[PDB]
Amino acid sequence: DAPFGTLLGYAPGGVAIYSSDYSSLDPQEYEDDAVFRSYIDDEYMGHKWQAVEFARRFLFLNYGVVFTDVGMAWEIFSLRFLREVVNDNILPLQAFPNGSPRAPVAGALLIWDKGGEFKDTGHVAIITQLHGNKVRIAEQNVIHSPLPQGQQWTRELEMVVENGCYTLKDTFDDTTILGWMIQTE
Ligand SMILES: NCCCCNCCCNC(=O)CNC(=O)[C@H](CS)NC(=O)CCC(N)C(=O)O
Repeated sequence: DAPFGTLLGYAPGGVAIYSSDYSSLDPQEYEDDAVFRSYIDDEYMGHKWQAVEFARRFLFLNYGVVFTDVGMAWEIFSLRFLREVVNDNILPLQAFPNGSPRAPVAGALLIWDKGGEFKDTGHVAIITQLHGNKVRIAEQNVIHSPLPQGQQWTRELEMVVENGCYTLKDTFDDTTILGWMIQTE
């Protein structure tokens, strides 16, 4: 909806979300040129303006941590540590599959496996708010249109809480949510 790089709004903590609609520019030039590389004070955030770039920038700006570089977003679910940028300390990161008895929390990484709408890249978003039966998430490269005034999330997902288990339902019908990740030993 909005041209590539357009500010669409902000996620909690004042983290910018940009349109990543690269349907008007050279694809090869898109993956090779350094102008598509996002940084914050020499710290590499990711590729403009993919889902991984946003997730890493959000953690960096709000928690002072980052997860390692990955080729595909679904690979984040296999990571087991976060790195504290200020001193390079390593912190444990745990993965909780969808339907887990461990409830997600605000600020948690939500990972999608490759499949359906997220073909072979999968996806990653940040869970921003938890409610009775829904969670609000913030993400890049899904919504490319400006967000409503005061709205600091991109999508709302239904959350089913049954028999002590938490299951998130995506807005898409052909996708697969791997689960969420929280900083813990
Ligand atoms: N025409 C159909 C378009 C379908 C678009 N679906 C977008 C789904 C949103 N998910 C993503 O953006 C996840 N993208 C990715 O996983 C891409 C693969 S190039 N990987 C990265 O951005 C990571 C690059 C990296 N090395 C890093 O560490 O930051």
